[PDB]
Amino acid sequence: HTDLSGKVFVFPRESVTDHVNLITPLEKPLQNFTLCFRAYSDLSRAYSLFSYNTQGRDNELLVYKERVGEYSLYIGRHKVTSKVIEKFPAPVHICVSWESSSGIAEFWINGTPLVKKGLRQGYFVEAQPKIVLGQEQDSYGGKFDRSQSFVGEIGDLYMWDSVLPPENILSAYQGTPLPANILDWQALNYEIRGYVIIKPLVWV
Amino acid sequence: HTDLSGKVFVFPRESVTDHVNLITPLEKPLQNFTLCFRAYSDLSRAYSLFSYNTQGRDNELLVYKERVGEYSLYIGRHKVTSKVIEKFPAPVHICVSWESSSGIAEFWINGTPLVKKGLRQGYFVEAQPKIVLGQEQDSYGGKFDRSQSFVGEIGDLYMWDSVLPPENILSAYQGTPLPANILDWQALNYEIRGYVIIKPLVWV
Amino acid sequence: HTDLSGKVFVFPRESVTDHVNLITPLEKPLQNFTLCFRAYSDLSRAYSLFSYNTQGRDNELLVYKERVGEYSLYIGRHKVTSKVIEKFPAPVHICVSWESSSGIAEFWINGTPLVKKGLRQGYFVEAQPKIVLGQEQDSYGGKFDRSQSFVGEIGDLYMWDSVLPPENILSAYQGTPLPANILDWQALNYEIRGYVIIKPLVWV
Amino acid sequence: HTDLSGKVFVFPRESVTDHVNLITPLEKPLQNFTLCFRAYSDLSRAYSLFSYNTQGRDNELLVYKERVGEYSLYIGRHKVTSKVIEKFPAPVHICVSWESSSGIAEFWINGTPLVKKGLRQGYFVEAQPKIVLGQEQDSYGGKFDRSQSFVGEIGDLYMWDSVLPPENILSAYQGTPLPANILDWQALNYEIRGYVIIKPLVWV
Amino acid sequence: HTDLSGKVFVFPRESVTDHVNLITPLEKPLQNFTLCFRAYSDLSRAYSLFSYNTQGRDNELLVYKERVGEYSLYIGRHKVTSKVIEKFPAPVHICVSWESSSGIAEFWINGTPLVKKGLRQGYFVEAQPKIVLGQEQDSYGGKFDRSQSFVGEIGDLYMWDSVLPPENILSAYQGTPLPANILDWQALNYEIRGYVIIKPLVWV
Amino acid sequence: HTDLSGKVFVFPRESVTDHVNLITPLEKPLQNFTLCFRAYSDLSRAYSLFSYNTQGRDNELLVYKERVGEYSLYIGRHKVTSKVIEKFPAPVHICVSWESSSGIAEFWINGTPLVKKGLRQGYFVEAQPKIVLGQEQDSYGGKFDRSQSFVGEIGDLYMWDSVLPPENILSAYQGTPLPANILDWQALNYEIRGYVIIKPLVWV
Amino acid sequence: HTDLSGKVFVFPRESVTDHVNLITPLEKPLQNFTLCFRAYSDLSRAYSLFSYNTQGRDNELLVYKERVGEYSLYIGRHKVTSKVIEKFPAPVHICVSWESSSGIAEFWINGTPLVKKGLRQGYFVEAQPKIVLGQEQDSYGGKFDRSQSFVGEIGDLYMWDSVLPPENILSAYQGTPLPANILDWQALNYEIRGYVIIKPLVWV
Amino acid sequence: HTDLSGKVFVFPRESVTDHVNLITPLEKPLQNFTLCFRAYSDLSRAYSLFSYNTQGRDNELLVYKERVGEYSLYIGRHKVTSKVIEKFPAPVHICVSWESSSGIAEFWINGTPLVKKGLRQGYFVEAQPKIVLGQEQDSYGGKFDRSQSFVGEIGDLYMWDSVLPPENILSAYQGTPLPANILDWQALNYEIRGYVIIKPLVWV
Amino acid sequence: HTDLSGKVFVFPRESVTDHVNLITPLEKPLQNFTLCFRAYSDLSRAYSLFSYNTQGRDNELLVYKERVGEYSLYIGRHKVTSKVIEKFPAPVHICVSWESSSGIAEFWINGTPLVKKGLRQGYFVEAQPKIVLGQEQDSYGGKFDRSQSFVGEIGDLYMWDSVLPPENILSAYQGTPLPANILDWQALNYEIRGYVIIKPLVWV
Amino acid sequence: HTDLSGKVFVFPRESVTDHVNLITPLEKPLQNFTLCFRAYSDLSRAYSLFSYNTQGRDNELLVYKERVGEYSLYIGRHKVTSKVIEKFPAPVHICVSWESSSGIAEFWINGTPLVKKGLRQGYFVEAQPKIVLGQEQDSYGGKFDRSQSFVGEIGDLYMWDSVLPPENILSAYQGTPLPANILDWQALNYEIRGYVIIKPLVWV
Ligand SMILES: [Ca+2]
Ligand SMILES: [Ca+2]
Ligand SMILES: [Ca+2]
Ligand SMILES: [Ca+2]
Ligand SMILES: [Ca+2]
Ligand SMILES: [Ca+2]
Ligand SMILES: [Ca+2]
Ligand SMILES: [Ca+2]
Repeated sequence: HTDLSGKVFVFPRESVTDHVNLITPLEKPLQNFTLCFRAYSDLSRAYSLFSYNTQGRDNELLVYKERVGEYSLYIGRHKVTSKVIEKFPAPVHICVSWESSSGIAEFWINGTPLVKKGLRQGYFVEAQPKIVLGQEQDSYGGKFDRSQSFVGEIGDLYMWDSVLPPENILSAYQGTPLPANILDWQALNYEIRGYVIIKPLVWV
Repeated sequence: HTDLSGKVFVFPRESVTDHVNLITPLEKPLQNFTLCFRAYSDLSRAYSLFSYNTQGRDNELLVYKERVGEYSLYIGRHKVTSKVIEKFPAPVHICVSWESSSGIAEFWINGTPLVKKGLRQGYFVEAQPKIVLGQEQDSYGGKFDRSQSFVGEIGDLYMWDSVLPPENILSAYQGTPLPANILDWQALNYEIRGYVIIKPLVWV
Repeated sequence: HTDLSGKVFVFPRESVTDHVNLITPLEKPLQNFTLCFRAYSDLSRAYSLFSYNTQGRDNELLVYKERVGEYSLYIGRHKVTSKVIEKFPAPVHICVSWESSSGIAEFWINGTPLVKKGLRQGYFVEAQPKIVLGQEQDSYGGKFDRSQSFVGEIGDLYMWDSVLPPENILSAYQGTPLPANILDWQALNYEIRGYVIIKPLVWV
Repeated sequence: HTDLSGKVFVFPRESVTDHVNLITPLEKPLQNFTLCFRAYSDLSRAYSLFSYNTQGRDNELLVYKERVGEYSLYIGRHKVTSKVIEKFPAPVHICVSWESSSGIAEFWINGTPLVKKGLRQGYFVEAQPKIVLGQEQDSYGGKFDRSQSFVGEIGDLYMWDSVLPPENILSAYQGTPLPANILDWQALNYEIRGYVIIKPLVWV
Repeated sequence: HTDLSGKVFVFPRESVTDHVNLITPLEKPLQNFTLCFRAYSDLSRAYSLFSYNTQGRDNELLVYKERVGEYSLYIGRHKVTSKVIEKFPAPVHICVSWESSSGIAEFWINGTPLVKKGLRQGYFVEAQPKIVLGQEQDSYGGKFDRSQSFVGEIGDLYMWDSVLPPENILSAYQGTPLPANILDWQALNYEIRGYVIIKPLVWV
Repeated sequence: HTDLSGKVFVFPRESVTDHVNLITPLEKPLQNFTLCFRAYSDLSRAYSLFSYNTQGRDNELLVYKERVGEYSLYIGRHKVTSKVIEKFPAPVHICVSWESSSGIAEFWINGTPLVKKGLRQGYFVEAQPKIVLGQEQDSYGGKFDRSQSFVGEIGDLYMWDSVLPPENILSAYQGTPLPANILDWQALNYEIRGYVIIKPLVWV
Repeated sequence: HTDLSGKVFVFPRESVTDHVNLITPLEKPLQNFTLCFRAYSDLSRAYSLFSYNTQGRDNELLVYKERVGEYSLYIGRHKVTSKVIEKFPAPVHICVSWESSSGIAEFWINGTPLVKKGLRQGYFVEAQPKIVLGQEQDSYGGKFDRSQSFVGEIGDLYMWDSVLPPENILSAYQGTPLPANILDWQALNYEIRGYVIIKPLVWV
Repeated sequence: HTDLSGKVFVFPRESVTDHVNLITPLEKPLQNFTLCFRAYSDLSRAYSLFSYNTQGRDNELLVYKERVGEYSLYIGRHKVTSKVIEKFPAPVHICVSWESSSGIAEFWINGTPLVKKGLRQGYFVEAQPKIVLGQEQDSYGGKFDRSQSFVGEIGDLYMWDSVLPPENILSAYQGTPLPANILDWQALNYEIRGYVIIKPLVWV
Repeated sequence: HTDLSGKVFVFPRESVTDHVNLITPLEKPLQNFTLCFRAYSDLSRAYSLFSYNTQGRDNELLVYKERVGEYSLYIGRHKVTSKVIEKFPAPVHICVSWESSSGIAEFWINGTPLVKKGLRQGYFVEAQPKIVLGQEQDSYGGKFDRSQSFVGEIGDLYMWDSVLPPENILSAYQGTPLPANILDWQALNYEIRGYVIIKPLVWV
Repeated sequence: HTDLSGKVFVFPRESVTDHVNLITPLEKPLQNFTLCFRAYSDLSRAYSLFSYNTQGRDNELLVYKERVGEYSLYIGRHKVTSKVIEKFPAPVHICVSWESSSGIAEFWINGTPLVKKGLRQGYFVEAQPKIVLGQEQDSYGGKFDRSQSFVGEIGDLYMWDSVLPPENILSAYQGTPLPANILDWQALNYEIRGYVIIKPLVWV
C-alpha cells in the first residue's frame, strides 16, 4: 500500500483501456458506507466516477455523473439522482453515503448537502468487489465503454464502512479526513492499467 | 406527540404511496392563520407543499409550487400566485399568512415579503381537516397524483391561528419560532405512510 | 384627509372594477410638476401606475409600464420611454418630473436618474382632472381595460407643482419626503371602489 | 465661448433635424490626437457619437457605435472596431487616440483600455472641418440619417492635438482633465439647430 | 537581445502577411517545456497564439484557440483541448507545459490550472524550428491563413526547456518571471515583417 | 372623380409625411358598411391599411395589420382581431364588413372567409370624417407614426353602405366589383401629399 | 324547434357571459353516443367546444381543445386525448363517439379517423344535464372561465344515442347527416344568453 | 386460430398492464425472418411495436421506435437504426427482415426501403419465445415499463421464416400478403390481458 | 463583340482579384433603364451582381444581393430594398427597371413583379462608366472587397435604355431577348482579368 | 473482374475497419475525369464517399460530404464545395467531373447541375493510387477516421478519364452508363476488408 498524499491519478485521454483497479480487503457485504473523493474534468458528456461491481451483479455501487450539475448513485442496479448549482468546468469534492436501514443516499458537493434520496432499503451490497476508476464496468472488472470513460484528475479518495456525520464530511473536504477502513488514500492498494499518470494535486 | 427539533421528514422517491398525515386538535373554523416550514427539493415540475382538505371540499387550503419562483396559495378552491427570485435547487423557508376580513394572502420567502394578493374575503376554511404532506389530495384523505408528489425534505413546520407580524415571521426564519397552537414541530401528532424517513436536518 | 404613513394601497386581484379615486385641490393647469411613489408587483404584462384624465381628453398624463425595465410617460397623447436595469420581481421607487419650457421629462428609478426625454414643448396639462389608481382611463373616470389594470402594492404617493432637483428626489427615496402641494400621502383625499385593502408597508 | 462645467447636451427625441454644430479654430492637418467625452443613452440600434467631416470627403473622423459593446473609429473612410463588456443601459466615458506614425487606434471605455487597432499609417486627417453632434454627416455639414441619430445625453467633451498617455486618460474620466487645445468643454464654440436642450449633469 | 519589458507586439489588423519571427538558440530536440505569454484580443473566431514548425513537419508545437474558453496544444500534429470559464473580451495569461516522459500537457489560464491532458509520450519535438507569432504555419516558416491570423496584443513571452512547478507559473503570472533559456522577452531576438508595432503594455 | 382602373397608389419610401387623403361626401352616421381593396407590401412590421378618424375621437374605423397573416378592425376605440394563412410577401385582397345591429365583423381575405368577430353592438360610426391612405391617424387628419406608416402598393379601393353578401365579395376578388356608393375606385375624390406615385397594376 | 340549416352560432368575442344553452328531451342515462359539429375559430389557447354537466358532477361530458391539433374528450372527470395534422387557422368537422361496453372513444376530424382511445369501461354518463356552448361549466349550468371561452363559428351540431359507423360519419361531414335523437341542428331547442348571433354558414 | 381480417387490436391507454400475448408454432431457432404490421399511434415518446424474448435473453428480437422517423431492430441485444421521412401522426406499414448469413436488417416503411443495416452476423435468434404486443418485456413474458407501452392500433401482423423480396413486401403493404408461417393475422392465436379491444380497421 | 448565346461566365472561386470588365458604347447619361441577367450561385453571404461606377462616384447604379430573397438597387449612393419568396440555392433571372421621373425601381425575379420602390426621383446617372461582373467597386474600376465577390455563374446579361413593359420582361425571362441597345449578350465587348472561365449554359 | 449489375456494396455499420478497395490499371496522371455513383445513407454527420490517395499524397481526389445538401471535391488537397436542395434521408446519384485546362469542378445531383466551381488549373492528379469506399484515407491505403466512415449502400459506380457532356451524365443517371475506361461497375476489381456485404440494389 502507498501514500498518495498530495497526488492524483491523471486519466489524460478518452479510451476503452485506461483504468486504475482499487484493491480492498473487504470480505463482508456492505450495509453502511461513505465515499469521498476529489474530481477535476471538463467533460461535457456522461461519465462514471467510481465503479464497484461484484460477480453476476452489474452496477452494484456506482457513482455516475450523467450531466453538468447532476449526480447519480447506483445501488444494486437501482439509481438516485440529485441536482446542484455548479460552475463548469470546476474541481469538485464529492461525498456520497448510503444506508441499508433507511435506504437513504446522501450527496455532499463541496461540503454542501444535496437533497436526500432513497433506494434499496434492506439491501446488502455484496462483497469481494472489483473497484475501478476511469472506466464503467459492465462485467466483473471488465467490459468497458469508451463514451463513459473518465478523463481528468482524481485524488483524495477515502471510503468508510459507516455513514459519516456532516462534521466528518466537512473534515474530508477541508483536508483532514478521518482514517478510513475500506479504502484509504494515504495507504492505497492500486493497480494501474494503460495510460494513467500519478502527478501532484495543484488545483487545491 | 413528538419533539422533532433538528429533524426533517424525507420523501426519498417520487410515488403515489408516500405521505405523512398530520393530526390537529382543531375543531374550529379558520378566520386567520399563518403556516411556516422549511422545504428542500430539486424538482423541476410542479408539486404540493401542504395539503389541507375537509369534509367534501377539495383544496380547502393548499400551498402549491407551480414552477421555480412561483408560490401559490389555495383557499377553498380559489387561487393566488406570487412570484420571487430564487436559486434552484436551494433550501427555502416559506411562511404564508391569510386574513378572512380582508382576504389578504401574504407570502414570505426566506424572511422576505412577497407581493400581496387577495382571495375569499369574508370566508373561513373548514374545521376537522385531513392534512397531508408529500402528496396532493383530491379526496378527503386520499386520491393522490404522482405528478404532484413532493420528493425532498420538509421540516420546522408550524401553524398559528393568527396573522403573525413581520418580526415573528422573521423569528421563525432565524431558527427560533414562537410556540404554535394548530401545528407545532416541537409537539407534532403525525402518521407516516409508505416510505418516509426521519433524518436530522443537515441543510441549515 | 387621512395620514397613510407606513401604509400601502394593495390591489389584490386582477379586475375591471377595482380602483382608487384621487381628488386634488388642483384648479390651475399644470406647468411644472413632479410625481413620486413606491410600487411592488410581480405582474409581467403591461399595466398602468398613475392615470390622469380630463373631460374630452385622453391620457393627458399617464405613468405607464410597458414591460420590465421600461417606464413610459404620456403627456397629452404624446409618448416618451426610457429603459433601465432592474430585478423582477422587486419593489420600485418611481419619480417623474416634466418641464413645460424645455419639454424635458425626468425619470428616476431607485434614486438613479434615467435618460432624459422630451415632449410637448410649451404645452399646458389640463385642470380639474379625474385621477385613478389601479386602473387605466379611456374615458372621464371610467372605461377601464382589464389587461391594463394594476395588481400589487402602491404607496408613498406624492406630487409637487415644481420640478424636483436631484437632492429632493433622493430625499423622497430614503423615506423623508418634502411637503407636497398637489397630492400628499400624509394627507390624502381618496375614494375606494371595489376590492382594495389598506395594509402596513413591509417591503421597505 | 461658453462655460459648460457641470452641464450636458440632451437630444430628447429621435429626429433628422436635431444637431449641435461645433466650431474649432484649428486649420492644421492632424497628426496625433485624443478625443474624450461622456454619453448616456438607451439605444438598441446603431448611432454616431461624433462626426468630423471635410469638404468633398466623407468620414474623415467618425466615432460610431454599431451595437451594445462595440465601438468604432473612422480615419478617412477606413474603419476599425473594438469590443468590450458593458452594462445596458449605463453612462459611458469614451477616450480615443489615433497616431499617424503607427496607425494605432487606442480605445478607452470608462478608463479601461480596449484592444488596440491600426489604420491609415502615414495619413493626415484633413483641416477645415465641420463637426456635428447628435447627427451623422454624409455631405459637408449635411445629409443626415434618422436611423443613426443620437438620442440621450452628452457631456465633458475634450479634444487634444496629442495622444494622451494612459495617466491623463484617467484624469479625464475622474472628472479633472488636462486643458484641451482643439475642443474645450470649459470654453466651447457651438451651435444648436433643432430640438436639443441644455441641462445639468445629474448622472454622475 | 532587446529589453521588451513593459512593451507589447500589437497586431492591429486582420492580415495574411503580418507576423513576427522569433529566433531561438535550440539545437537539442525538445523534451520538456513551458511557454508563457500575455494575450489581449477581441477575436471571436479561431486563431493561433504560437506557431512552431520544423522542416516537413506541420504543427510540431502549436498553441491554438478554437473559441472562447477553449485552448488547444498541438504536439507533433496531435492535439489536446482543455476548457476554462473566461470573460470576453479579456486580457489573458497563458502557460503551457509538456513532458514527453509522461506526455502530460499542463495549461494554466490567469494562474488557474486547467484539466491535465496527455499526448505523444516518448515523442520529442524536433529542433531547428521556425517560430512565428500573428500567423499560423502550414509549411516551414510560411503558408499563412487569414482566418487563423491573430489580431491583438501579445507581451511578456517566455519559454523554458523544463516543466515549471505551480509556484514558478504564478511567479510568471504576477510579473516577476524566472530566467528563461529558449525565449526571453527581456532579451528576445525577433524580426518584424509587415504591419506590427511595439507600444507600451497598459492593460496590466 | 378620376378613373383608376388598372392603376395603383404606390407609397415608394417609408416616411412620416406621405399620405393620401380620401374624401367622401357621406354625411350619414354609418349603419352597415363594406370595404374592399388590394395591397402589396413586404413590411414585416405593423402598419395601417385604412384609417378613419372623426371629431374628438380616435380610430372610429380602422383596418390595421399587426403582423403577417393577422388583420384587425377597430370601431370607436374597440378592437377585433382575426388570423389567416398567407405567404410573404403576398399580393393581398382584403374586404371587411360590419353590421351595426349584429355587431359582426366580416374579414374576407383572398376570397376566403375569416372567423367572424363582434364589437360595439347598437353603435353607429360617425360622419364628416378624415380618411387617410398611407398613414395611421391619432388626430383629425394628423399625428402620424413612422412605425405605423404603410409602404408599398394599394389598389382597387371600393366601399359600400351595406353589408355585402359572399357572392358579391367574390366578384370583387375577380376584378369586377359592384358600383360603390361611398368610395368608388373608378370615381375616387382623392388628395396626394408628398411622395406617392401612380403606376399601372402589374401584379394581379 | 328551429331549423338552423345553413346557419351558425357566432360567438363574436371573448367573455365570461356569452353562451348558448342546449335543451334536450334525453331523460335517460347515456350508454352510447355520437356527437358531430362544425367549428371555425382562430383561437390559439385552450377552449371548450361542448360542455355537458350534471347535478354535483363536473365534466360529465366535454369536448375540449387543449391546443392546435390536440382534441380531448371527458367522460365523467376522466380524460382522453388524440392528435391530428391540421392547418391553423381552418374550419373543422368534429365527430366524437363513445361506447360504454368497450370504453372506446372515436375522434373523426374532417372525415379522418384519429387514434382510438379508451376510458370508463362499463360506465353510464348521468341523465338530465345542462348543455352549454361557448363556455366551460364548472358547476350545474354556471361557473364559467374566460380563459376557456369559445370564440368563433359553430354549426351543424348533432347528437345521436348510438355509436355512428364511418359511412354515417362521412355523411355528416359530407353535409347529409342521419336523423339525430338527442340534439338535432335541423330542429334544435336553443337559448342565447349574452352576446351570440345567428349568421349564415358561409365558410363551406 | 382466429381470423382477424379487417380488424385491429386497440390499446386504449398508457398502462403497465395491457398486453397481447402472441403464440406461435416456432420450435426451430430463427435464422431468417420477415415481419410486417400496420400501426397507428400518436404517441410522441419511445415505445415498442413488437417484443420477442426467450428464457434468460432479453430483447432477443425487438422492433422499437425511439422517436419520430426512427426505427430500430434489436437482434440478440444488439441493435440497428434507420431513419425515414414521415408525417406524424399517421398510419404506418412496417416491414423488417433479417438474414443471419449477411447480418443484414432490412426496414420497409409504407412500401419504401430504408438504409440497410447489419448486426449479429451468423447469430441464431432463440426459439420458444414470448411475444407481446402493447408492452416491452424485460423478463420472460413480464417486467413491463410504463413509458415504453404502446397505446394505439395494430393490425395486419404477419411473420415469415424467410427474407421477403420487394415484390412480396410491396404486396403485403398493398393488402394481399402471402400465407405467413410464423405469425398469421388470418389465423392468429392470442391472449388479451388487460385493457385491449378488438375493433374494425377504419384507417386503411 | 462575340456570341455568348447558351454560354456563361463562371467565377469559380472567392477572390479579391477575379472580375469581368464590361465596356459599352454609351456616352449618354441614363434616364430610363432596364437591366436583365441570369444568376446561379450558392452564396449565403451578401454579394454584388452588377457594379456600375463613374469617375469620383461610388455606387452610381448597383445590384446588391443583401441575403436570400432580397434584391437591392443602389442609384446614386441611395438605397431601396425588396424581398421575395425563392428557393436556395436555385438559378435565378433578375430584371430591374428604373424611371428617372418616378424614381420607381421595379424588380422582376423569375418573371414575378416585386414591390415597387422609389429613390432619387429626378436624377440621371452619369456616363463614361466601368461595369464589373463578379466584384464590388469602391473606386473608379478597383478597390475590391473579398466579402462581396460574386462566385458563381452569370448568363444572358442584357441592358436597355428604356423601361421595359411587363410583356417584354416575360419575353426576356423565356430566353427571347429584345435587341439590346447598351449591353447585348449575343454581341458583348468584355475584358477578363483573373480567374474566370467561359462555359456552355447547362442550368436552363 | 466482376459484373456487379443491379447490386450494391452495403457498409452496414460505423467502423474504422470496413472498406472496399478499388483496383484499376491506372499508370498515367489524370488530366481530366468524370466519376459517378449511387449512394443511399441516413448518416447525419460528415463522411467520405470516395477517397483516392497516392504515395505521400493525401486527399488527392476525394469526394466528401460535409453535411446535408453540401457536396465537396478535393484535388491535391485543394477543395471546392457546392450546395443543393435535397431531402434527408434520400437515395442519390452523384456525378462529379473535373477539367484541368479550366479547373472546372462540375457537380451533378440526380441529373441537376450545381453551381460550377474551379480548382488546381493545370494540375495532373497522380497515378498509382489507392481507391477506397466506406472509409477516408490519411495515408496510402489506411489511417482511417471512424468519425468519417461511410455507412449505407453504394452502387452504379463508373469513372471515365474524360469530362462527360450533359447528355452522358443524364444517361448515366437514367441507368444506361457510357462504358468507362478507369472504373467500371459492370467489370469491377475490388477488395472487401471487414464487414461489407453485396446486396441487390432495391432503392431505384
Ligand atoms: Ca386611455
Ligand atoms: Ca458619413
Ligand atoms: Ca499548420
Ligand atoms: Ca399613428
Ligand atoms: Ca368544468
Ligand atoms: Ca462600393
Ligand atoms: Ca466595394
Ligand atoms: Ca485524409
